[PDB]
Amino acid sequence: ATKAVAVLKGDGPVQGIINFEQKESNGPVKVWGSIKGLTEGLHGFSVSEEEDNTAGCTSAGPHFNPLSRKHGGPKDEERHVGDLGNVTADKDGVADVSIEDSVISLSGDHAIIGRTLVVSEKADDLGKGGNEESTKTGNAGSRLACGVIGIAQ
Ligand code: NA
Ligand code: NA
Ligand SMILES: [Zn+2]
Ligand SMILES: [Zn+2]
Ligand SMILES: [Zn+2]
Ligand SMILES: [Zn+2]
Repeated sequence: ATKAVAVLKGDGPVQGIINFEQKESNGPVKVWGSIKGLTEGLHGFSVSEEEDNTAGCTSAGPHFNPLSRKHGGPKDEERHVGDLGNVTADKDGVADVSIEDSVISLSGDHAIIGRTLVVSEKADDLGKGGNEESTKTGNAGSRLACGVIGIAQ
């Protein structure tokens, strides 16, 4: 199996450690971990295309979209590879991530390793909003924390 870790950091209090695992090179990817420092409620969770400046949040933003699709929720047929929906933070600001995804991969031509994991200020509207921007980013507001998806050491 192949594994990765992203350490999420930003300018504010949001931080977390997110794990990835994929048993077969074309198998589902499991994603898990906790993010703290969030406001209670839904927060957009995505893989950005950025693979150069993956440290800050400044250069991230455009979702990883190697197949030139429109933005959607993770279970939509039409979605970016980087569209991982929302995570939910509880009352004391902790969101637990538990995702199984069929579109991301840690191997091959479009591997998410090296790309930037991002947690955002607001809910991802899953591409169901009333403007073109919904179909690009889901209108999830500012990026609160991000980090490179690195191969596990
Ligand atoms: Na960072
Ligand atoms: Na964009
Ligand atoms: Zn490049
Ligand atoms: Zn770049
Ligand atoms: Zn390609
Ligand atoms: Zn997207």
